[PDB]
Amino acid sequence: SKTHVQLSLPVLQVRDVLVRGFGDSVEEVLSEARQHLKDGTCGLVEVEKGVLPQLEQPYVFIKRSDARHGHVMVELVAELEGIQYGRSGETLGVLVPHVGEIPVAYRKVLLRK
Repeated sequence: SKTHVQLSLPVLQVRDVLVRGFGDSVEEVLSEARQHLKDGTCGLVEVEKGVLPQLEQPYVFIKRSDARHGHVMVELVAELEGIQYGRSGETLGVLVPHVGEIPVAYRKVLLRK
């Protein structure tokens, strides 16, 4: 019922990811990402060169939403064909479904719902 929720997200290496995106439209990927976040079945891939071309568009990014418990404040921004829906701060990673892959870290976030 809150505007923000504390979550700990598993950080996945891109080559381990089994389900490489959330859906087929900007609205769908945002909707599905929010549902997986709520259900604790959302992973995070940190963006490096070569990562994004190995995932499926539209992308869902988590981006830093301000500057000021390790739960960095973030919001969701989708991208399709180089157009972004939402404007925010720096990217912490790209969200993907988590289906039991072994992570390399956990990232604590305070997610704006």
